Amino acid sequence: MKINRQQYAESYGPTVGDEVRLADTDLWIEVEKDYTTYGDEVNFGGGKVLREGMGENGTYTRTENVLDLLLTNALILDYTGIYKADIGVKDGYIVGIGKGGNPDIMDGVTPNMIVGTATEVIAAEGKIVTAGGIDTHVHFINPDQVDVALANGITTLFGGGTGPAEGSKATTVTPGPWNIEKMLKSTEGLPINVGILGKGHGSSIAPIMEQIDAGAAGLKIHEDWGATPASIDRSLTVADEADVQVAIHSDTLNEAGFLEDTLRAINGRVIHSFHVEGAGGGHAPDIMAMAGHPNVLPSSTNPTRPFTVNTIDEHLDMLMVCHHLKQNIPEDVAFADSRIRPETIAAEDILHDLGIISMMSTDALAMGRAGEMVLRTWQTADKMKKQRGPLAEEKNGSDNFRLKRYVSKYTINPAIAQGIAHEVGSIEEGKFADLVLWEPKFFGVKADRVIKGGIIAYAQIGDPSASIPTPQPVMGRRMYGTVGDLIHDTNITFMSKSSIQQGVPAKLGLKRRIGTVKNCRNIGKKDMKWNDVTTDIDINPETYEVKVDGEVLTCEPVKELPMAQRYFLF
Amino acid sequence: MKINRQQYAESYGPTVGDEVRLADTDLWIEVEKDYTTYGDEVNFGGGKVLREGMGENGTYTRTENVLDLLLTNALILDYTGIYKADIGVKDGYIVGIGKGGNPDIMDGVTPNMIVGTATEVIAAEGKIVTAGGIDTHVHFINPDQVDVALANGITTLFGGGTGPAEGSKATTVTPGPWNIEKMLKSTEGLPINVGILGKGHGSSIAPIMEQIDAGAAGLKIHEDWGATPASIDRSLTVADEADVQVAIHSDTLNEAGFLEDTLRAINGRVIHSFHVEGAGGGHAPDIMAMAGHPNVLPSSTNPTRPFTVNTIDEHLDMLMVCHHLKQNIPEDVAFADSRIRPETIAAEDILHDLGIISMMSTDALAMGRAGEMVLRTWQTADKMKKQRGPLAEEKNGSDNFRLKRYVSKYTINPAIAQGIAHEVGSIEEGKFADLVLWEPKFFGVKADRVIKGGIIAYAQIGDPSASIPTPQPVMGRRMYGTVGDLIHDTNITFMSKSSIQQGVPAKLGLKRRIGTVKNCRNIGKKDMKWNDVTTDIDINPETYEVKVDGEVLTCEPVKELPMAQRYFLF
Amino acid sequence: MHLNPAEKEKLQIFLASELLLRRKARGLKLNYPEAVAIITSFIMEGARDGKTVAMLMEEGKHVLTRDDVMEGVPEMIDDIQAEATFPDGTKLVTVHNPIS
Amino acid sequence: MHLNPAEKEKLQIFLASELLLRRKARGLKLNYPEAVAIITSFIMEGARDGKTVAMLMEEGKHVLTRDDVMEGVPEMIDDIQAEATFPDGTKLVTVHNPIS
Amino acid sequence: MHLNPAEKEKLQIFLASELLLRRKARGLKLNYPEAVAIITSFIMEGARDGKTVAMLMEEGKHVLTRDDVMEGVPEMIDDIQAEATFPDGTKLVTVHNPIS
Amino acid sequence: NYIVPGEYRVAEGEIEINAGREKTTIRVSNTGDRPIQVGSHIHFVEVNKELLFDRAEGIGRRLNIPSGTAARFEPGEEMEVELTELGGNREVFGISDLTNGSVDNKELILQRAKELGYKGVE
Ligand code: NI
Ligand code: NI
Ligand code: NI
Ligand code: NI
Ligand SMILES: [O-]
Ligand SMILES: [O-]
Repeated sequence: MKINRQQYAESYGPTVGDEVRLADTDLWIEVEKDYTTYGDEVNFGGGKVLREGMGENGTYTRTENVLDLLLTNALILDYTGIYKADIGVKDGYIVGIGKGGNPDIMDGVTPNMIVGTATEVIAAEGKIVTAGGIDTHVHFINPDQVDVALANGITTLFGGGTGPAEGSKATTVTPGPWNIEKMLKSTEGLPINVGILGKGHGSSIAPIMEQIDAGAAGLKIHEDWGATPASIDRSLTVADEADVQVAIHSDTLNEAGFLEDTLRAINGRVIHSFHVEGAGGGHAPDIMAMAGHPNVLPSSTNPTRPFTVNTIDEHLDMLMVCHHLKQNIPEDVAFADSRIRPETIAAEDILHDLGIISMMSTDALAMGRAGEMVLRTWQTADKMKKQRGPLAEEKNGSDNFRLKRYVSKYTINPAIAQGIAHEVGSIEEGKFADLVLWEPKFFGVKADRVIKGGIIAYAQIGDPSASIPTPQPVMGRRMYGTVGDLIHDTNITFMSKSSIQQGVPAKLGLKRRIGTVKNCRNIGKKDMKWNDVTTDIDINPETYEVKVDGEVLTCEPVKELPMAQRYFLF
Repeated sequence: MKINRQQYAESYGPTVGDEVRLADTDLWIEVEKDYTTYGDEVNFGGGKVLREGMGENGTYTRTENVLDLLLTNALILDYTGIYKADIGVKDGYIVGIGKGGNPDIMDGVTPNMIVGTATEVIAAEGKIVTAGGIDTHVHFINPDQVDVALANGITTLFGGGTGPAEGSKATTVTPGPWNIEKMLKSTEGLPINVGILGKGHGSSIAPIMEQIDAGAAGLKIHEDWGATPASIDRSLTVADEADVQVAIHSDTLNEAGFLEDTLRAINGRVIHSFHVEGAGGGHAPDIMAMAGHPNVLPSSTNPTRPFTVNTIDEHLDMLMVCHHLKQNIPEDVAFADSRIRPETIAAEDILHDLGIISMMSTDALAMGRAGEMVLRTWQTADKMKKQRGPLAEEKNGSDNFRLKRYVSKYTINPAIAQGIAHEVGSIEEGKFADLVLWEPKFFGVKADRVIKGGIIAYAQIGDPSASIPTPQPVMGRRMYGTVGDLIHDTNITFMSKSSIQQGVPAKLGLKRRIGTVKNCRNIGKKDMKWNDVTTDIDINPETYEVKVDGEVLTCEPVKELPMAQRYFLF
Repeated sequence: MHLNPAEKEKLQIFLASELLLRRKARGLKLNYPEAVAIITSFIMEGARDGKTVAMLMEEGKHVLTRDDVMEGVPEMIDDIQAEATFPDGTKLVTVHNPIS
Repeated sequence: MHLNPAEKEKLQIFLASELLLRRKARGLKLNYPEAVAIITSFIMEGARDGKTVAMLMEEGKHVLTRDDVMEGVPEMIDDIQAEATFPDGTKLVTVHNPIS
Repeated sequence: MHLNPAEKEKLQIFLASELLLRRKARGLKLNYPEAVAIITSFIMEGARDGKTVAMLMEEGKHVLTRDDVMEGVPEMIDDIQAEATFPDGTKLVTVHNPIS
Repeated sequence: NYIVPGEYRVAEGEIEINAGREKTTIRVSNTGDRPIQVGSHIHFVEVNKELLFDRAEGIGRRLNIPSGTAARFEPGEEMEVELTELGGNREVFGISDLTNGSVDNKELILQRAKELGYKGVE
């Protein structure tokens, strides 16, 4: 007996060679391989396969190769591949990617993916499953930002802040041991993974280091606290000892130095360059040249992503508002014109497409949108396909290469940069089960279900008073993973090794899973998955024109984006 | 180089001699003194002063005179003065009021107000900063009342109740050891300071005292439980032993005695007379005479504040509704007419202005508005200025004397009355950092940011999905201080000495900061800041006319108030 | 806008009144929550208009009559209470037996 | 509908604008939150209509004039900010000194 | 009013429908959440009117046509589901393929 | 009597900044090809290497401009600025690591500045 492919895909999700459109973009992903055995697909429901003695094993206890959770028939989109598989979760971690069910009667069952008495089932047939997004540029300003992030598939927030204090409203900084302690305690109630950055400023080591020992997961150098050669230097000396990452927002004003001076202070050490294009901050006009260097892990923030017809007008005014600049003061106008540049924003689209900018991030509530990192990643990829064509590396007419390049920007690469990719950032065996299901029609726009540590934390679901969960209003809602003490077991607080060794979690009564930051200082651009290009980026100081390999990088702004007015009520 | 005053005030907030209008009132406050050194003002942002090696010190660790938080350029309005200063906070407490920054390079830096690596910054330039309001007449009826209170700048709720039980709906009482224990546990989740009152009723000591030992912070005598000479007496005997305050709502019915009988039972002991005007309750018609006595700490509740054209109609009917009175039953009509009196409500405005009524409070959800204590204080002061002129004590054309008299009514005086002014009630070094920032245009109407224990707990802030926090909708929202375990460190549960000594917090697993009630029994009217007047208040039993020093106290009701329809959507 | 908690809540009363008014306009006899919403919003809008508490206590008894509502609804509503910002600040209005 | 947090919140701005518009239509001078609501909803609806950020920065200054609002309201509103989904995705509009 | 959780939530559907209807009236092709809101509110108001479940399953397929909505919206909406209080209590209505 | 809620009514007179401190006017040139903007409270000798001026005249000093403001030098732009004296302990640490102690140690500051290529050490 044979099933035609249309009907097969309708029932089980797509299989090898089938393509799926990402939302209303022109991007198509193709199933590269499939772990199933045709005819022995797992599924759950009335008269379906996962029933006792059948696809559910009735013999084994939980410890004996049985899963806590099986996601059936997932289309995985990950730096590791675009492929079809069942995903098995146990003890909050991904333990198997392969083929689930019952070895009694089924062929091809991955040995530790037994569906047993202990196993919950999520049907992922017809869904795209990705890792949870890793946002490494978060200002903790308004707790209401967490659901905004979850709704667009973000599961880890790295950054700083104490709420809507001016230091925090400008900078991803939780300063000093006491503010750090307070925010670690606050984090106990946030249903998302978190890592906190201390103030990467000082001219003596001890004031900086005591933040790491207090429980910070990294540091942020920001021009608003003095992004001087000294503060750069001391922060990196601390980071090298402590094995945490340093993020930088450099001296836009070129007050104590130009880009070359900042690079000299860095002195070849590893650093994460935030909003590397520079509208979000940095040496005017040439900061984006940082992204050519091997010791730089470069991210963009999201409002410049991608270059559109309203981008410049919007940013010029956003900057004037935020800095209380006056239109009739020439120094203010000159500053803004030196910072908001179509030449560098247009090149930023292309540098993403080329794998020269490795990461996306938000800048949530300081100069960026908490719920649009994933959204704008895909809008960028779509615009680049339209303007530059399928990349040369593509096979068939799929956009798989571009899809792996771009999914890496908000999943694995930020995780590697921050020293947390042992726990999060990809769908791989041995990593925490932070998983996002998407209906293809909503892909990158609104997540269906967000799984945190193996329990659903957030979902688009309907009327709680109804007979079934699908009647209106369907809205994003916090789920049982966020309730009671389950919020502790389904989320990770990432901390420095020294704070962990010194017993900070016990001192503060932290009940969340504690994640160790490590392996941050021994990496570089080459370690950025699918986005590992080093090159000399030249930015003309007069014209702001950007060249790579002697070619001007330019593209047009677009009037319309996908993943926009078809979907949003406002 | 010189800066004109208009431009100086725009940049740094006002300085010595400058005046600021309070919201849309006719009240003006004048800066009395300024701790700054002109040219060395602290500020935070791009190219601003608080940067490493500059106004931020790069050398000192947190313990070495460095702050956790600096509020820059605050205009403080407090019983202690109306003046300009930086405010330094550390370990959740106000540790310095003066001039913050870096002694390396700045003149006039208060020695323990160093901005260092550990320091967060709130910009208070152009804001008025007050202590958090202390509401001592709270019925705990509906948890949704807490945000209502925070939004109008209240930070401590003293009172009682178990929710919308009839005892609690009438009286500020959490009765008996078990209800007290339960409500201390509930308090763990309320993002505001709290103290709980037991039932001040009984004819034996032990039933009353066991409430104090269980964790009550005071007692409430209320006519609905029998405000008899015996219950008055036993409650005050308990209070004198326990060092807690007693609040009284006296026998309106004059059933067991007239005012003189209640005073005889009090027998010169200290007591807090609630809603002393009497519309809210008490010996008809002459309860307000309590406010002349030296052992009485007199407060008003808020619906009579100030006397307006709708006040009487509204109250007469409010009373009929609440007591299920019938308009065709003469005893009911006579009772209401004996209790709701324009003569005493009009005099109450004047007694406030004279410093004879020392305190404001709400009567939240029983006969008063949880979010209008601060609001109506200022509306009263404004009406009195309009009707009685600037007070004689004023200098220049400022309203500073009246402003200090009235701010005292809802900050320091209730704190002193309840035995908690060592912790809260004013902006002074050594007190808990409960601070409210106000835009002058919204002063007394809607708080900008409410700081609790040194972390923002509540703020008027906008779209959590936006690039910056100011886009619409700007609404009051709970901030990180209220989330997770940070709610424990940013709030105080006030308790009796005996309950603390007996280990109640450990027995109940209370994690909040524990505040000790003390020094309640050795105070009197003379200890009420700016509101210390004792005098013979005569209330005519036939006409209800009020006289002080042989003069009838009367004023007209007003048709319009400031801080009203310009601001509120409903 | 600086919305406080009550301003946010009270928007929902206006909305429920708008809903009920549309139901009335297409000919339906109104039910208990619809009737309460209409009268409540009327009070709040009256305060905004600058009417007195006494005027609204009177007018609130003439907004809906028994033929506007389902059987039993008049007797279900003993009173309707609303607080709103008058020119002289927040006041409570109680409309007693609004529908005879 | 798949409403996200911002979509839910922003419904309330539209509602507050509808309320304010009804108040204006019956002849009231509008207050601070009413004025902000009307202009904010105007921006958001403009984005939905496909206008540019620059068009809305201009138009937002002509939605209400000082005779439409109470004394002092023009000077209370330094700017009004709103984010909405334009044809080219979410953008921020700031209308500076919307009411002269 | 005694609003329960569902009554509060469902007010927001009516509001979103009112918003969408205004957008349609000024000539816009409607998007996915707008279309869903309009049809959902239609079902709920139909139940209030006393129509049957079967009537609403039929009528819900004629509220919006493809020329009323953006490209792809008809194919995005497989069905719309709503529960409302009919004369005989709460019932579920599912409108299948509401826009062809 | 139009009411602007929260408005100021400032006093008469003007505010003199940095009163009683020595003032010094010096010429400064941006020899680089990118703009340099300099804040009010940076130790002036430690500014960007490519600013050319008599570096000695920046020691122990900062711009005499309102707190929190900045002076801007476009590429190739030369202009005069007015400096005031640092206060407090007159020590500077960090920034460009030219001082790290008392500003009185002019010889050491200039030696370091010269060796690192801060333009204008005479
Ligand atoms: Ni930045
Ligand atoms: Ni940022
Ligand atoms: Ni009382
Ligand atoms: Ni009371
Ligand atoms: O940023
Ligand atoms: O009361």
